[PDB]
Amino acid sequence: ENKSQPKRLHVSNIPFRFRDPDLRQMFGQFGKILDVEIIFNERGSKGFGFVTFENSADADRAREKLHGTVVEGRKIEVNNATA
Repeated sequence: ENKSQPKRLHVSNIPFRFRDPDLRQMFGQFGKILDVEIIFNERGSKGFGFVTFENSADADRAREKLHGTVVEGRKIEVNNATA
């Protein structure tokens, strides 16, 4: 792949309390973020979201470091997003 291109990660099993700044803080360490999205329904957070990096190399590092990491009692999963 072309590592300069942006890349969206799917981040799941995140604490229900998380909001935008919480993901931004956790993933921001790895590089510039273009977008952050947490998904909700009428019962509140669904406990997953998307983080989009300006480049794929940064995204790949974030995924390698954060996938499977336990945060506030939850093993989070970080995967490349799909349709």
